[PDB]
Amino acid sequence: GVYDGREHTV
Amino acid sequence: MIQRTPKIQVYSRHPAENGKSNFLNCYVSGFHPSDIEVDLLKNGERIEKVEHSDLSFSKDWSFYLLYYTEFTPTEKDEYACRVNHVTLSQPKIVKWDRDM
Amino acid sequence: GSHSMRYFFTSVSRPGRGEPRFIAVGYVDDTQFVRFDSDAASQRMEPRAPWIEQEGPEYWDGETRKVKAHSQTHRVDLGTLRGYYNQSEAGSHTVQRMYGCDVGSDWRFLRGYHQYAYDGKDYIALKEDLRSWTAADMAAQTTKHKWEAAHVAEQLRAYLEGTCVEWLRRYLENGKETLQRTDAPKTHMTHHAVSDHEATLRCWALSFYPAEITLTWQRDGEDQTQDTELVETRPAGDGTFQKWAAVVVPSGQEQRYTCHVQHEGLPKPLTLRWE
Repeated sequence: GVYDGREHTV
Repeated sequence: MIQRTPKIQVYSRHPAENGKSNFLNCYVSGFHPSDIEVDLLKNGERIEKVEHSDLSFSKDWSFYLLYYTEFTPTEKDEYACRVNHVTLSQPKIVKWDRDM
Repeated sequence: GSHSMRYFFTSVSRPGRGEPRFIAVGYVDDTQFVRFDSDAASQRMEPRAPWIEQEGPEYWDGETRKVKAHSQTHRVDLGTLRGYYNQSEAGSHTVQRMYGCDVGSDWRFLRGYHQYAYDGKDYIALKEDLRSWTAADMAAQTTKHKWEAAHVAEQLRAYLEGTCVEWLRRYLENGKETLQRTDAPKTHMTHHAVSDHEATLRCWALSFYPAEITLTWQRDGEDQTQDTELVETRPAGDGTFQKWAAVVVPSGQEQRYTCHVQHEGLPKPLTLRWE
């Protein structure tokens, strides 16, 4: 399963 | 930007036997950027039902793909892979040699 | 006895029209098990291995939601990075991201990793401890500072040391028949004359899994790299891999030469000799 937390942009 | 030309291997899944079903592979690797055109050829013509793997990449960030089709080799037929990429002036054709 | 779960993401901008092309693939070891392609009609994460088809609709719904969110992050990043690098809106650019976790033979967390590239070059990566970042250039220092402020490492570490390992252990069990089986190479040697006085010996390793392998020629017991040739390890197409190594020798002296094969599926390395 893929990362399941909050997404963060560069 | 960084541009890397594809490495190409053309080979069968199993030892070639005339008149026996097999799989023809064209493995392209080491290239960047990802856009690439790959065809498998039979006596110079594009084979229709060629499939390919999903785009992935290596430790150096270069991409790799496998293109393949079922085929039945014979003595008279010749096979090849034809690749085009931004790093090539014209399509690069690599002949299938059964011994390698 | 260690195993890994890894995800690979590639986004490529399309400056002439529309949003980036986005491809995601997941692997356990050298086995692909899932994919997402923005160019496909389903717009869903899709199975690529039989053992993951055991998962029910809630799995596919959640993976789809999360992977589409990853795609949006990359879309934003491509726009941001164009500005960081003062680039034109006319070219196509690429973001790549890989992350994953390993378990050891004890089935416990071993290591985690998270790497990001822009235009095929290192951009930013988690350090080995999963608590700090390696920025490759001054652009990436912006990202590092932004991520440090938002405690991004801790969030990633939570997944890599937790959920990531739990998924891997589930997959390993569900897919045990293949994911935890090694396929030792099927090896053989060929011989053919290249003149009346020389011959080529070619050592083949076929149908092996995982991909890591070593093929080495020796002459009278010591490593021979001169007068040898090889191919890079390549996929057979059925989930296994292939490789060969060859040496040219004087005809009649074949028996001096040995091909040594090391692979994790072999309890001891194999030594092959011609007739």
